[PDB]
Amino acid sequence: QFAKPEDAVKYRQSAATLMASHFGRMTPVVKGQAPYDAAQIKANVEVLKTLSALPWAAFGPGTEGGDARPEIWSDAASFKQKQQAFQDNIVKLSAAADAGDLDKLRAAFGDVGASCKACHDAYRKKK
Amino acid sequence: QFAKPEDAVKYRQSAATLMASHFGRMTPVVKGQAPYDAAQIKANVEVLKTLSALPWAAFGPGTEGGDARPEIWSDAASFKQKQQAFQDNIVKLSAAADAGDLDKLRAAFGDVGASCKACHDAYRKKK
Ligand code: HEC
Ligand code: HEC
Repeated sequence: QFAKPEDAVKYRQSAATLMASHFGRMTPVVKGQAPYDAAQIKANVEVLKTLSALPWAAFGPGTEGGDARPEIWSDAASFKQKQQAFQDNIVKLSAAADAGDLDKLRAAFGDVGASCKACHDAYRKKK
Repeated sequence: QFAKPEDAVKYRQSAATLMASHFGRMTPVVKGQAPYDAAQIKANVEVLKTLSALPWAAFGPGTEGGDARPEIWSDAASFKQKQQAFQDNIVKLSAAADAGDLDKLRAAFGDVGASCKACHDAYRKKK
């Protein structure tokens, strides 16, 4: 869907921006600094689930740019493993949210964050 | 969910970027220049539906910035009417996609595009 590689870069960066907001806005809730409303979090995690499927199709070969490290394309299987494992972690977060289980939510939230970081550490250029 | 107004601006611009990609990527399909696969379009419109609900909460009072025109906040009811009417147009597009009806899809797609433009004309600053 991208006329030029720059369009893929802009897309995946915007998807990431939205993921960071929908993930990060739950930090106060999982810390107990903001109240836990199960329906609110269920709905937010459903947005995050949709968003968290979106970046990967925007790393389609030849879309080097931005802060993607080159290793994404040359090790396609390993990058796919990491995005699939991340989306798996999002499924666990969805299950916790859908159950209204705050303890499971906290644990799942931590695992998701670790998965974001693990991918960035391997595949995102430093600043 | 925004620490500063700049964060709301970045969010709503990124949401718009994704909406433009998910809407605009169907142009060749509605023109017949690309093939029509009903399942593909159904899934894409479901992404667009999720995305098209997201910008509005990121124009929460005092978030002047970016290319929002000031009129968004001082005429809250009129801006709300336009976003709700736009989301209505997205419901029509969803119905067409879910029905697998290409003629209804074309018509709905045009109405959605007109709704995007009508809001920009009133509420987005020129370049
Ligand atoms: C690999 C499987 C990733 C996972 C899992 C997550 N992210 Fe990511 N992210 C990844 C890459 C390769 C890039 C660089 C994209 C580019 O072309 O520049 C990013 C980028 C981000 C950013 C920065 C976006 C920008 O402003 O330019 C953010 C804020 C970000 N990613 C957030 C994020 C979160 C919150 C994640 C888990 C919920 C997450 N990413 C997972 C690769 C991967
Ligand atoms: C009002 C109810 C709007 C509707 C409906 C749509 N858009 Fe919009 N859009 C709106 C505003 C006020 C702004 C400016 C945001 C800011 O703070 O700068 C925008 C912006 C865009 C952009 C530019 C994003 C950027 O790169 O900075 C795009 C590409 C965009 N909008 C696309 C878009 C599409 C495709 C829409 C219908 C499917 C649509 N917008 C509707 C307000 C409104």
